[PDB]
Amino acid sequence: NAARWRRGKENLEFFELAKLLPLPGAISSQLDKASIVRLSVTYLRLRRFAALGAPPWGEQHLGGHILQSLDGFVFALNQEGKFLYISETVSIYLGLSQVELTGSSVFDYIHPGDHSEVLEQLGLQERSFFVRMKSTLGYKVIHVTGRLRALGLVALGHTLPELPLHGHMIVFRLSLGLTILACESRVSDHMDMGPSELVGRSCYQFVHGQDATRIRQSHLDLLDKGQVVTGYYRWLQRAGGFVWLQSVATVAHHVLWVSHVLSNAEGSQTPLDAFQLP
Amino acid sequence: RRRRNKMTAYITELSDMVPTCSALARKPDKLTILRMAVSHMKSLPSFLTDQELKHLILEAADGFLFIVSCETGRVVYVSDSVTPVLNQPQSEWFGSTLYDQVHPDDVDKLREQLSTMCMGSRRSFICRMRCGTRNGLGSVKEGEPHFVVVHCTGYIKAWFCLVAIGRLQVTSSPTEFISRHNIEGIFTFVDHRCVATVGYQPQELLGKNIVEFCHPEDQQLLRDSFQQVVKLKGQVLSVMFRFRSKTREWLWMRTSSFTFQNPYSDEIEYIICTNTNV
Repeated sequence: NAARWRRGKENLEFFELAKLLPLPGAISSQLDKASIVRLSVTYLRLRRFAALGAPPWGEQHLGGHILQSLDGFVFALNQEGKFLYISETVSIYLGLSQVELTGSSVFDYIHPGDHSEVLEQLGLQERSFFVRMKSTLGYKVIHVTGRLRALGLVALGHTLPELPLHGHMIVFRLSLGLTILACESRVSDHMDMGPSELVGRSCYQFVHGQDATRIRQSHLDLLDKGQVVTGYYRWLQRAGGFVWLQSVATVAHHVLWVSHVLSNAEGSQTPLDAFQLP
Repeated sequence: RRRRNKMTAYITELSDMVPTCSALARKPDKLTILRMAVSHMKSLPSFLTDQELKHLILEAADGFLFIVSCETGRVVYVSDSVTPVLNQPQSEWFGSTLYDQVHPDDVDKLREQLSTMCMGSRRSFICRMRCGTRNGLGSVKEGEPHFVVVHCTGYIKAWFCLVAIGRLQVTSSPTEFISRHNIEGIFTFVDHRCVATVGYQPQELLGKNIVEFCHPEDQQLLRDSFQQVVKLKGQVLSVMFRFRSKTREWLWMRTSSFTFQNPYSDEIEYIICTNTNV
């Protein structure tokens, strides 16, 4: 009977705590007690986390433009792995709620078995890995790129990668071993080879020798998780030299290899490979 | 049940994150913890201020917000984050042209974006950008200007202009020289560093066998080691031998090499040597 009054005062307080969260009225108002406390805690924790790190964090239309300008979501983990922040835009790509993830362990949303590798990346100083995350739109391959701090990750998640090609990007169709099956005739706008002189050979023949090992690791991740993004690598040209590419690749038991052309030819005098002679 | 002990576990940690409430010997009642949190937060676009968000994008992937006009290319807005990312002063970037700030060869692509394509239409492109008072697309030249590879994502939004993030994707850019051989030991690729390492030009090695450049006392070891790295599958095997430079001097040379196995078909693409001077 006194418990009723005590709980009434507690409820009133929960209402207040909900009002003060940095959320829209319409969202915070519809929260339950447990989640009001969770968001309150991790939000104070977030304040602490941005306090640390250099600099301390801090035309006013800016943040809206930043968030809707990224093709992915932005997030910050603590040393444990709990989300201290995730941008509402996660809903665009994974359909998870920002309100649902905030305060939660990232591993509750990573495909298990990528758990080991993710645990390795946080240390449990740049980071860059591919991981499967829970999507409800039954996983999505998410490219994470960010920084570790020596104790918490700050990073961007981008879904991979409908098919809008533009001018400076050639499509390849490759086997699962990266031999060239088909090539856009457009390749000749950026390279010396035509689709006649490329089909039948393996991309490993065209990767500059210094990038063979990086491309290989990317090929591993491609067979492992189904999508991959290479680093900037060099593709050797028929005379000499190479053109720089970055490539996004997805499996369909065949491989789609979208190469953004990053530069014109470089050092085209000196040949490097056998196929560049005579 | 498991829900109530869970919330008390929330509430106590809330007492820890509330200052006026943690600096107590005895933890107060739930109602007072709530009350204290409510006033604490009362003494203080979601979770993060626009400033905070700007600095987070900066920490996460070296990103800065900029706005350009879709026909002239005039930088109508640039974040101050452009200084840590590009080492451009804000004033040099503001009002300048985007076409003047990108690399001479990347202008055509920058012009095929931003040309006339509705409102809220998206743009995404990679293009190099001048640093001024660090490069990331191949070995840095000598006394030339630095150009970092910048990843632009954005949307179209009139008073017609492009709202974008440029962000750096550093984990992509990459005394000795790499080479490739067939299983018989035949040079089928030589990176250019070989000129500076053993004086020769890549084609002056291509097509010949490595043992031909090998001191006669050492040739039997080198033949043996090659036949060995073939039997070793992936694993690396190193050997030191004497290499006849183009100055006809013998250089002691530690080459570690391994057989490069296609991550799908597992066939041998070639043998990757990393030849070093000791």
